[PDB]
Amino acid sequence: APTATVTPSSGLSDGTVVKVAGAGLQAGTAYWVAQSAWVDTGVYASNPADISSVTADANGSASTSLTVRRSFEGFLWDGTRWGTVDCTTAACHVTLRDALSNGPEGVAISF
Amino acid sequence: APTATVTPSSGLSDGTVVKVAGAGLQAGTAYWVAQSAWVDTGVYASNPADISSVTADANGSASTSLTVRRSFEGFLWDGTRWGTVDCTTAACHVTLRDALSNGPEGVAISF
Ligand SMILES: C[C@]12CC[C@H]3[C@@H](CCC4=CC(=O)CC[C@@]43C)[C@@H]1CC[C@@H]2OC(=O)CCC(=O)O
Ligand SMILES: C[C@]12CC[C@H]3[C@@H](CCC4=CC(=O)CC[C@@]43C)[C@@H]1CC[C@@H]2OC(=O)CCC(=O)O
Repeated sequence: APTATVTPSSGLSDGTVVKVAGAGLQAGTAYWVAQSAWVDTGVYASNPADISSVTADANGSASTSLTVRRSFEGFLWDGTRWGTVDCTTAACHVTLRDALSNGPEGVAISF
Repeated sequence: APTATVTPSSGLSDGTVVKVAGAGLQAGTAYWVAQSAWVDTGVYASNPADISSVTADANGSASTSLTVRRSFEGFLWDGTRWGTVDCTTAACHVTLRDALSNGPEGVAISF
């Protein structure tokens, strides 16, 4: 099943560029590569601003470049502007989800 | 029925702040606010960079600030990294959609 990795996953800051990668993905499929923080139970606030994208290769595998920040203005996956997120408090992490939300587990991160 | 308006729309450049306004929206409904180009008959390629959003007030209205750019690396609404968009040939426009794609008709812009 889908796998996901980020690097560096710890010891980061605002602007620090990391390498997100995934596996078990559906070949040719487009996977959103964004950062988030479960603002609520089951719900996320992510940063479009530095958002990114990855398409799964033949072997459901791919990769791309992200640029994480300590704090960001947050948006829900429905469009809601949740405003400013974290400053080191709650746990942001990198999301890899497609058109149907399908994706691996959220790779927790820390600042 | 739902309504949409930008200002200014014509005579634009790179980094231009526009005034998007909605109407006949569903109150409490979240509308992403993005610069996009019909890269295909139906399809759009958006700038996730300067995105905005607007929560319809009580009578289905609300507004916010958008900052346009002549050209931009684009994304399809499925996560696909489209690649660079326009330079003044194709007709980007400001889209206003909620999580179900619903929303009023994109208004024509130009640099
Ligand atoms: C694409 C998506 C809505 C748009 C989200 C995306 C996660 C990444 C993301 C981060 C943002 O901050 C902008 C919106 C966005 C790009 C979500 C992952 C799944 C979701 O879609 C749905 O819940 C509906 C799809 C379905 O019917 O399964
Ligand atoms: C949310 C959305 C995909 C994510 C899009 C959003 C338009 C605004 C937007 C701009 C970007 O550049 C990032 C993705 C994104 C936030 C689209 C509007 C409708 C679309 O699809 C759906 O969620 C509906 C799923 C379906 O209709 O099958």
